[PDB]
Amino acid sequence: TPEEKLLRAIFGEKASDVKDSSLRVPNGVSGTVIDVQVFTRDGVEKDKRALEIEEMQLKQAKKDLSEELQILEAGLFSRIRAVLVAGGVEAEKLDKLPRDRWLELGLTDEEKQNQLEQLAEQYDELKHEFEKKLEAKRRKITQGDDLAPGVLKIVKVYLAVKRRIQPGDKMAGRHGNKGVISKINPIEDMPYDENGTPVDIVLNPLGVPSRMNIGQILETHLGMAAKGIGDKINAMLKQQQEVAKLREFIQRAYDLGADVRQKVDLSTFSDEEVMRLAENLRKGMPIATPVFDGAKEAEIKELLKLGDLPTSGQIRLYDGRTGEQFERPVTVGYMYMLKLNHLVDDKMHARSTGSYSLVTQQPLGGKAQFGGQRFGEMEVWALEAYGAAYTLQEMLTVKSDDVNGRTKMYKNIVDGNHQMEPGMPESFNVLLKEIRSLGINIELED
Amino acid sequence: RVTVQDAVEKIGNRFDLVLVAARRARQMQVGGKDPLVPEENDKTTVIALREIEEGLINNQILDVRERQEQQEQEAAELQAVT
Amino acid sequence: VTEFLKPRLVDIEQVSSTHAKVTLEPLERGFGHTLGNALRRILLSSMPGCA
Amino acid sequence: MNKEILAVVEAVSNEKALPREKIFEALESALATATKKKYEQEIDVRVQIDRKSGDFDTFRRWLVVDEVTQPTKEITLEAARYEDESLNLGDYVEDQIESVTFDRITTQTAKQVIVQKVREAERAMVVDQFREHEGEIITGVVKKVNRDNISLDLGNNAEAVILREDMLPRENFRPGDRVRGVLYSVRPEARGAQLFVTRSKPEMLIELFRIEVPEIGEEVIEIKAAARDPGSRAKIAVKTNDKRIDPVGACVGMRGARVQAVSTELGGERIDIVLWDDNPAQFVINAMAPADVASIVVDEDKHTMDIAVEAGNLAQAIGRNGQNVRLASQLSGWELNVMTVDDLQAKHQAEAHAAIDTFTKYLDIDEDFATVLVEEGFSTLEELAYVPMKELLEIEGLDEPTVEALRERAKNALATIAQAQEESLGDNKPADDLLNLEGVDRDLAFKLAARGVCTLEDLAEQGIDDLADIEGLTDEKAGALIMAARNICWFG
Amino acid sequence: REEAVVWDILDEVIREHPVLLNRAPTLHRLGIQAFEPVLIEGKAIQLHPLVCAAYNADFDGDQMAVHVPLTLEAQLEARALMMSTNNILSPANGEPIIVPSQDVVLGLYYMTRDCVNAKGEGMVLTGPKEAERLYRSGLASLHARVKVRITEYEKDANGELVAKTSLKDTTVGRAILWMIVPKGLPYSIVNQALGKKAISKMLNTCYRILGLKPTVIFADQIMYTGFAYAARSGASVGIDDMVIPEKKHEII
Amino acid sequence: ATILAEQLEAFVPEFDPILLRPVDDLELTVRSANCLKAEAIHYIGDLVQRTEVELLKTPNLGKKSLTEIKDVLASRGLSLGMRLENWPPASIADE
DNA sequence: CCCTGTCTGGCGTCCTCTCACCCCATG
DNA sequence: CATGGGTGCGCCAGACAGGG
Ligand SMILES: [Mg+2]
Repeated sequence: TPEEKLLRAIFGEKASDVKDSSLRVPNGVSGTVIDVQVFTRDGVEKDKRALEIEEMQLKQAKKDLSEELQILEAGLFSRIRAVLVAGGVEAEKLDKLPRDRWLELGLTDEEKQNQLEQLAEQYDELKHEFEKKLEAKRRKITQGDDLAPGVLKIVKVYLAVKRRIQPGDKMAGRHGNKGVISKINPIEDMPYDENGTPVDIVLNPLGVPSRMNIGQILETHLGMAAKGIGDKINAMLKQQQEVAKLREFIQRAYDLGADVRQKVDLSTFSDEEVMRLAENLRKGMPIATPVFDGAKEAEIKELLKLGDLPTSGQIRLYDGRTGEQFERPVTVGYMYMLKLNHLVDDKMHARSTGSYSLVTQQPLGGKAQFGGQRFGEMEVWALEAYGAAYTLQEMLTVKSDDVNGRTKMYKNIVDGNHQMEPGMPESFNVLLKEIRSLGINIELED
Repeated sequence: RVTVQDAVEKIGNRFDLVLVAARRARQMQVGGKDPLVPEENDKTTVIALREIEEGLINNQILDVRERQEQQEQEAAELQAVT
Repeated sequence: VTEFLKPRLVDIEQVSSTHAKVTLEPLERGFGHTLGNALRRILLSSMPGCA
Repeated sequence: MNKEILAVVEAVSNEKALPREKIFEALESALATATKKKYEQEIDVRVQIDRKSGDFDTFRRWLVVDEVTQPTKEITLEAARYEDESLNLGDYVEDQIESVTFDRITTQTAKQVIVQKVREAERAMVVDQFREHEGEIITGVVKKVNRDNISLDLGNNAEAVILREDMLPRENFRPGDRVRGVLYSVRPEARGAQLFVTRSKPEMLIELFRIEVPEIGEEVIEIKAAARDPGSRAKIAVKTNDKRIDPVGACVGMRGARVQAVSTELGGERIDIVLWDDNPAQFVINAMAPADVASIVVDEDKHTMDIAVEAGNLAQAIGRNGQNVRLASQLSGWELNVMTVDDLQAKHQAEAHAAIDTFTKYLDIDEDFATVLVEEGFSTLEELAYVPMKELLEIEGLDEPTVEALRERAKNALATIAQAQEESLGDNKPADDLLNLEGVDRDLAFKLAARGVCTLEDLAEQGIDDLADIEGLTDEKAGALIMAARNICWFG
Repeated sequence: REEAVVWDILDEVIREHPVLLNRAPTLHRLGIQAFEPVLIEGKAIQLHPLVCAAYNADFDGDQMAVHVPLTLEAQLEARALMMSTNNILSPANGEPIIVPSQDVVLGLYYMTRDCVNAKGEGMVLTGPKEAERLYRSGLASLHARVKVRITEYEKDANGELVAKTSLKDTTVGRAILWMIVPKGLPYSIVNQALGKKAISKMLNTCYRILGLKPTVIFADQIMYTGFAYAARSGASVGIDDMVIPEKKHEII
Repeated sequence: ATILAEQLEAFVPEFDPILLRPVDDLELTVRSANCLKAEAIHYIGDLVQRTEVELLKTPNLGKKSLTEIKDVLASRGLSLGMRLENWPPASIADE
């Protein structure tokens, strides 16, 4: 423009033609930048931050190899002190002199002076090895890297998102009980029992008799038995009880069965490990159940009898909303549930108007490419199966392919006039050019 | 609005319902005509089907009103000329 | 910290006769159930009368 | 780049006939405003464009003021003079600032300010050159028709408006139609239409006649007055100083061709053309055309004229809905009463009888002598009280003693009537006597006098109960006023 | 930027504008159905449960696509042909496709049943309203056989609904479920135990008699009362529920 | 609601300190504060009595530091050249 | 020519979400 | 620098030989 060409006069530079524009990045994810790598093809000028990373890694590798030498030298001097306990020991004269000369003290030709000579060989090897390895590590940090044809420098940045949980993630147990988590309730609405504790997750019972995975209910009852033993340990430890009662109860919880393989006894743990073993058992007692030689029903019942839980595994549960009891007492316990990485803020996607493909003027495919969902062939059949005719016409002429049709559509939508000017799919013209590029003469009559 | 059952009870084809209601909604939205039933800030589609349910609009009345309000425009033009 | 969304009866759509429908908004993400349950249990029995 | 600034200044100066200086001042203000928008803080900014190179320097301006209200844009005179001793109140202190790159953003701002400067220079000078058009019949194209106004395009980015009251009642314009109208007002408003055009006002008629009648454009014939009922009927009064020219015949033209051209432009409005006379009665006779006037009686004191017509002409003299009499009254400036010859005689007989009754009642004269006074032209007690003694002495049978006695009686009658009305309401008698009690406003004194409480004694004789119905008088205020009246009348 | 004023704009455009939900393996025409959106704090499409039996959609990780009818004829085709209230019968036959699937038939089968003794055995009740009042206050049980007085409307004339009121020997749960049945159906549609075939022919007889709009609103009230009393039922599954036959070892 | 609420009623003159403040509390630039201390201006009440023309005579006080002082005084509702009768109060004359 | 064996062609569910890698070779 | 050449599918079906 007159003023854009006048730039040279009023301000300076030259003329405003090349589009000044800084490569800015897109959205959808938060994070915290934890690690930045900068690789430089050799010959290119390192900028100030690449020299900052070079000084940083030089400093880290310098400190690390110096600590290798210091720590292994500390172990070597501890070996020298361990050898010189006998055979010409100096109890006071050992720490009067500097520590690097612990060899010329009074001691004859024995295995000990031979061992001090071997440790001197090791020490001088560590000295010259530290010299040559620090030189090689400065070479590895300082050098460039072979890279792609025609690239100056590569910057890699590591974002660290923390994804919590939300309605839409997929959780599942270990038996095939899948499920999209559907509502994240408050604490108060949960069914609680006549102790006070709310249950965390409410599954659905109807998945059990059809999908025949009856193992999850035995896993639930045995998990409640394990947590009953853990609650009794927490009760016997929170009251600051001496180690005798803890030894009694842990021994009763570890015998408990038929002819089994475990057969432990706590009489060889010596009153300090038992407190730390109970510090590790207070959040529950882990139970092994091998695959086809597992815990039968009567053993689960006898372990639910050791805790003061009900025998059938079912506690009566109150309601959170009404505050009145559920009839016919329900099954609670602990199930070990897994979060799967089919999350919901990796599948969710939406597109009004994005980019368009090049050879056939249709939208791109995928999520990383900001794309639209494939209105496939069977959906075209399902709209022929109704009487929906205008919905299919805009579903494959206006919304998808015809470029003048969709710019007329976008103007008509932002002006309030819901109306389509149909036109022709441009990919049908591509079909005409591909059939016509053979010896075939396809046309459009009239 | 939930069901469109009586709008098919008064126009038996269920495909002519879509044409009559689309013609009516295009007259109400861009052409700037008043709705013949008092709305509740409904969109023009539901107001079209709501006029169909009252019975005061179908294809016969729409052709009657387009012929009369085209003859009115040409009559105004002819009385302005002569 | 003691400031909640104080609610109100936005309308009393009394449907026909001897029948009302009283809607109350807005309450907290959990107070609709406690006021519905409190008023439901009290009206059911506590409320006196003659028969 | 450099030479391009000069080429742009020369092109714009030549095309818009605008001072180069005014374009640069505006570009400097535009660039200063564009610079201010790039900073997050409200700064003051001066831009200076070099008139030879087109190079420009941008400052942080500091308006030198006596008292600083805005430290971000203002500096004290003492602080400004520390940097440059030559600075005065109202000057700017600068600060080396990076000039905004001339991107298409600044370019668009510069274009907008140039366009605005051209509206206040090129278009302003065009309106000044068209001083005739600002007053004469401008021609526009209808751009937009709204319910309450019509927007006209005059060309050169000039828009005019015709208001609904400024249109003829039967006109229907469409976008693209050509419309003529008088530019009756130019308003320098910061928003809205600046040019107001009328087709309904009388000026539209005058200027159409100026264009259609060469003798009016040459100042040989003058239009003295115009009265108009827009789109229905108008009257124009014409005069000439040249005795060889018939002014009515000139405005009508050959077979009415000129008046019919004006009528056709006004949607078939009927135009009567009348001869202006310097005698008001003769001018009103001409204005009443096409009705024949039998007699006129002029009341100069009321600025009214009674017009007698034959009973057959009464309906024509009044016209449809009084249109003829109203247009004649607006054209003459007189209030015109149209009646029959018989009704005028009956009115004069009733007025003469009322004057005789008034004189007999107030002057203590016989009916014969009162009749002589009315026959000599006396109708009011004021005329008899104030007229020169010579005119009363010209009446046969009046001597100087009788004229003096008649004047004294007329003055005493006028004084008695004044006192009667002043006691009936609160003009003077109750506005002094009844209003003596402290607190009595003139309105309350007239409310009291309407109950027959005319004096301060009459108020002293009242009870609170006798005054309780007077709007705005509380029992406490009534009691206070009665006690104040009693204190003056009975204890003064 | 997503300022504070565009969410009111969004609740203006979503209103009365249907969308086409679509399961990814669409086999028949009931796999594209048009809904009206209700906005969700979240990132997951909430889909009404009865409609799931049309899509063959469980909730084990399924995904669906939404499509927007842009033009005005397409909004009217989504409301008048492809709306989910309009697809209540499968086009392959005459069977209803909005049949209540799994939780709701358990809630009904636990509700309308009986046991030979409960709270309020054989007491007499003046209506279904105080049947629900006796269930809620804690004076009777959900399945306790009881004479009630119900008023069933049989439409035996030509389009006129005739009221007949009588005392049915029934349960408490059958009266509570009678509070939801529309007018024209007889009481014997709820007098039985209501498995899945019986609730399917309940909705089918409602569609054949009372038409479309009572069948849509009654399908919703069926689903709501099934979910609510299945929640009140507490119908778990245990290890003791699978009763081993005592005669099994001798047979082997 | 009345029943449930009745079942819960057993549960439920150197102007002012601004003037009396030291000039250092005005968050002035280290230059402006040191220029004011060199002229024995210790309190905000001393600063407010000085005219703009007097402050410009102070050694090393520039036009920029004067604008800073005005902007800071204006942020506290104070202006240069206010006359305080009875300043400094006898409570300050002994430091 | 009327039946029989062989030889080649045509075809086999729909949506999605990542990843990895796209012609040597050389006088 | 620019160019230059495996050996796990199974049924249907009709056209091409191949006897018959
Ligand atoms: Mg699935």
